[PDB]
Parts: sequence; structure tokens; C-alpha cells
Amino acid sequence: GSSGSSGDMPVDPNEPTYCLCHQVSYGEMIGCDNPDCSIEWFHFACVGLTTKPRGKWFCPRCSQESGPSSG
Ligand SMILES: [Zn+2]
Ligand SMILES: [Zn+2]
Repeated sequence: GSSGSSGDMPVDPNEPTYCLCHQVSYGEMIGCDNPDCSIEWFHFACVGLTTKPRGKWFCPRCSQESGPSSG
């Protein structure tokens, strides 16, 4: 069979992964505005988000793109 380590168990095919955490759906999450983004899902605590931002939101993995982005 298979033992169920009490301490800490590794990932599982139970559910698909989205956020970099490489974990299943959990906690507060958001949807990346970028239509190209494959994940389009990240955890708040991870995306330094305290509340649900109104309008559009771009993950910290897309916005940081090498382009004409000047400031
Ligand atoms: Zn995460
Ligand atoms: Zn994104």
C-alpha cells in the first residue's frame, strides 16, 4: 500500500497547479488580465495582495516583460 506521512506530504495529482507555489487551488486568488498568460491564477499572500483589486490585474510574472516599458 502507501503510508500517509503525518509530518508533511509531497504534491499530488489531486488538483492542477497554478501559482508558482506549485500547489492546487486554495486561498484567495485572482485572474491575470494578460490573455497570453497560461496560468492566469495566483495566491493573494503570494502576489502581495491584501484585497481583490478592481479592474484588471497583471501577475508579477507578466508585467515584468522586456520591452519598451519605460518610466
Ligand atoms: Zn502561491
Ligand atoms: Zn500573467
